[PDB]
Amino acid sequence: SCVRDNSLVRDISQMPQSSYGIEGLSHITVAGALNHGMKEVEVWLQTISPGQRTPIHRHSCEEVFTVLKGKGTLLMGSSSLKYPGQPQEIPFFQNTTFSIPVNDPHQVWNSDEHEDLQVLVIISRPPAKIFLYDDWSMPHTAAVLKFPFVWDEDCFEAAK
Amino acid sequence: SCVRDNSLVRDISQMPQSSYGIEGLSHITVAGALNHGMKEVEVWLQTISPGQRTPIHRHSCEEVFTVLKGKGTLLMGSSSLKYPGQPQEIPFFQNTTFSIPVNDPHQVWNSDEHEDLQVLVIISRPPAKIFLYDDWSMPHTAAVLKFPFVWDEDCFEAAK
Ligand SMILES: *[C@@H]1O[C@H](CO)[C@@H](O[C@@H]2O[C@H](CO)[C@@H](O[C@@H]3O[C@H](CO[C@H]4O[C@H](CO[C@H]5O[C@H](CO)[C@@H](O)[C@H](O)[C@@H]5O)[C@@H](O)[C@H](O[C@H]5O[C@H](CO)[C@@H](O)[C@H](O)[C@@H]5O)[C@@H]4O)[C@@H](O)[C@H](O)[C@@H]3O)[C@H](O)[C@H]2NC(C)=O)[C@H](O)[C@H]1NC(C)=O
Ligand SMILES: *[C@@H]1O[C@H](CO)[C@@H](O[C@@H]2O[C@H](CO)[C@@H](O[C@@H]3O[C@H](CO[C@H]4O[C@H](CO[C@H]5O[C@H](CO)[C@@H](O)[C@H](O)[C@@H]5O)[C@@H](O)[C@H](O[C@H]5O[C@H](CO)[C@@H](O)[C@H](O)[C@@H]5O)[C@@H]4O)[C@@H](O)[C@H](O)[C@@H]3O)[C@H](O)[C@H]2NC(C)=O)[C@H](O)[C@H]1NC(C)=O
Ligand SMILES: [Zn+2]
Ligand SMILES: [Zn+2]
Repeated sequence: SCVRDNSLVRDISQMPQSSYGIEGLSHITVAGALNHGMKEVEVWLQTISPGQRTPIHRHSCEEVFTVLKGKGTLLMGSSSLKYPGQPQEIPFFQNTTFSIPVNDPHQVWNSDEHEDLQVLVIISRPPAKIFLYDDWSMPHTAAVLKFPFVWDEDCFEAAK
Repeated sequence: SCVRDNSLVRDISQMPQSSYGIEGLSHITVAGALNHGMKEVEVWLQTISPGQRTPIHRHSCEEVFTVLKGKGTLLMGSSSLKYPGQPQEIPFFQNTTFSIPVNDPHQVWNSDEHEDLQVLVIISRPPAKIFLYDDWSMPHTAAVLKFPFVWDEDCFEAAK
């Protein structure tokens, strides 16, 4: 169900979390467009289980991650080639931050075997317009837009 | 000092931290316009000591707080009448979030007697253009622009 909250101060621990089908993910939309009426920034809290990954994707917005707990590897592909290509692998750890250049293909992986990875994520121009890649070899022109994204599907249908 | 860095993964524990002369404040720009090249979002990490208050201010941007540690009181006035008016005073605590509507005059007060309040603050349209009120009866047209704000001064001067 779509959970909307017009309240000013909200307890994040009482905002409903779900994997939405992404195995090993736990997502909460802390302050968003469809759930709370944001227009310029939207904030997520996500936990990713040991060894799990976000899909390979891009989005036309800025995106900033702040690592609250755990560690992992950020996989970055090319925006200059016609496809992402074999990715650069950049380790990250607790209390680091990283900004994804607008539109770059990337993937976040909990490469740690021992503990959960928890990140606060912020995007501009919400809600998110995510294009999914099946692999680093897939051309940018073939990536598929999945809008609404899984955590917006309920409110997007509800708004109709 | 102005510490520029566009490095993709950055360690928050090593970034410059200062009160910038604001008693009881501790500030780090985690991801910002002038320091790091952001264009649409900017993230601050701030610690506010017991009993301290931010100035009463407004800024024409969205702004979302997430409370990492501690508790406090949010004071909010209106942007539609000629002055802010007697403010709403809403308690907040660890793991809560609040978003300030565009241009609402507000104040964040660490009303706890003993613990530090630590918040992540996210803003749109950076850097911040903050207008300061001396009290809740000061008319909106009289509020004073302080730009650049103290944590942007050094990098603002260096980017001329
Ligand atoms: C502010 O409040 C925040 C909200 O409460 C809080 O953050 C929450 O903190 C809790 C406590 O640590 C976290 O809970 C932890 O979640 C992780 C990660 O979870 C997900 O992955 C698991 C593990 O998975 C794999 O193996 C299982 C076998 O069990 C398979 O099924 C699976 O396919 C994988 O191979 C998975 O089971 C989870 O799934 C279920 O749960 C989701 C949602 O809960 C449902 O949608 C789903 O259908 C089913 O119920 C899920 O995908 C887990 O690994 C830990 O053991 C523990 O549960 C929350 O994740 C975390 N929330 C977020 C959004 O981060 C903050 O910590 C708090 N902060 C402060 C400052 O106080
Ligand atoms: C990710 O990394 C982050 C960065 O390391 C980290 O966050 C930092 O965490 C540390 C450790 O907990 C915090 O340090 C604590 O800071 C508090 C608050 O400090 C400020 O207030 C004090 C107290 O002020 C009042 O009392 C004094 C008298 O003692 C009076 O003078 C004053 O007027 C008030 O009445 C004040 O002394 C502090 O000032 C000094 O320090 C600043 C630098 O911060 C100088 O600029 C200043 O000139 C002067 O030397 C300051 O105003 C302090 O009370 C604690 O004792 C301790 O120092 C950091 O604040 C915090 N940083 C931020 C930005 O939040 C994260 O926790 C880490 N996260 C993870 C997950 O690991
Ligand atoms: Zn992304
Ligand atoms: Zn503010």
